[PDB]
Amino acid sequence: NECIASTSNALKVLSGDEGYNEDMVRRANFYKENEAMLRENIEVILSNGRM
Amino acid sequence: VDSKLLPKNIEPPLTSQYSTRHDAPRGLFPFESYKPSVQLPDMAKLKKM
Amino acid sequence: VGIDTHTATDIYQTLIALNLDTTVNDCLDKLLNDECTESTREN
Amino acid sequence: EIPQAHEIVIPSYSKWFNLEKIHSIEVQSLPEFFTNRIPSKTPEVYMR
Amino acid sequence: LSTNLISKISLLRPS
Amino acid sequence: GYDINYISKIGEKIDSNKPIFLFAPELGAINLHALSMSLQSKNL
Amino acid sequence: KRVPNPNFLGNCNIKDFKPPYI
Amino acid sequence: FSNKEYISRLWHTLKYYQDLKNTRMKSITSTSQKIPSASIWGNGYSGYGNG
Amino acid sequence: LKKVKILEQIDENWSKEDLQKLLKGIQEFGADWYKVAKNVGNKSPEQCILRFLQLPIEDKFLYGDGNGLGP
Amino acid sequence: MNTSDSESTLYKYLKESKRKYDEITHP
Repeated sequence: NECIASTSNALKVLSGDEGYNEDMVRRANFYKENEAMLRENIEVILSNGRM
Repeated sequence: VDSKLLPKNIEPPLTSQYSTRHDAPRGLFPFESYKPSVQLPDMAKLKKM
Repeated sequence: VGIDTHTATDIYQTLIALNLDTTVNDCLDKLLNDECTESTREN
Repeated sequence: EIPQAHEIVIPSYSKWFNLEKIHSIEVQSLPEFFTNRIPSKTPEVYMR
Repeated sequence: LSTNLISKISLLRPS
Repeated sequence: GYDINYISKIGEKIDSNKPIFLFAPELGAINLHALSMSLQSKNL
Repeated sequence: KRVPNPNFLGNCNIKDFKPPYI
Repeated sequence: FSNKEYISRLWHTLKYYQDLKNTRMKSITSTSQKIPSASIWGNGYSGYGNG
Repeated sequence: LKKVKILEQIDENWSKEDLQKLLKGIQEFGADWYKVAKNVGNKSPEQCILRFLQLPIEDKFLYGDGNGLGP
Repeated sequence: MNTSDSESTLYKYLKESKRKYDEITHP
């Protein structure tokens, strides 16, 4: 499992792509365990007027 | 004695419910491309075939 | 042998769209037909 | 009550400033209002 | 245009 | 399944032209007081 | 001829930036 | 999702960022000629307090 | 069928009527969160944006609950 | 793909209608 997870990740860096894992952030428990940073970032984007 | 007839402080009135904008620096927000598609994708051809 | 990951991902996108559209049209019919209850029409 | 007749801009690093609330930076910057040694310097006096 | 659908078209999208 | 020498050869140029952060000529008037007050802001 | 300052009600310099989906 | 599409995606990504760097250079040479153009990032501050 | 029962997210800070007014307001006005929180009432726009983010809409159509999806 | 209830009922309806069609067009 370390040979596969460090091969696709070895392709993502060499291709130049970046970002989160698409299949991790697609569910709803990600935005419930990261409840702290979203209340910061929503206020930061809304108060600056970009939301 | 009825309230608002009690003696109150002579002060500048409250500015609590005021709307403020923010001076954010240059590199704070990322550059954004790829406008997201709000509209749902249609699958008429797949279910037609 | 056993390598196709890619077609599996594409038909997984297709099947996810199929099941999502099935539930969407189910709730759409259950709200559009009033022969269905309001607890699955207005719901 | 007076309606808003001006444009109000505070810088982005002052996002934490909220009325009727005392932030930690206000405590670590002005500690004399929060060490209960002088009775004429209370956090109610600081908020006023 | 049928009145079974006119009551539901503005219901499904309020615009 | 790929020819990853060509993929990395193109991805080097992609990483070079990617907008990661500002360069030196496009920073504008750097204000030291704004930086010094933002470092004490305990934001991220 | 009056000229409004940037501290005028509705004449800020920080324009409202729009999100990409809008 | 094959190789011949995964490299054609990377050609239709590098050619975007080359035009983006052309825009970034033109918006630098505009302000160096004392013409206030906007950049990829927003304009930073206003006359309020900070310069 | 395997339908998404979206109105079962009725956790004590929110309510079923609040979620219904939230969905009807976002369908009314697209992503203008001040008008949306105005239509809902008694809640800040940040709570509306957060509860719109945390809705389990597509989780009942994905594969797993939380073995593994593999490659 | 899983199912749909009205799709399944209209499938058996159309299948029985087509069966009666091919059984009534022969004589």
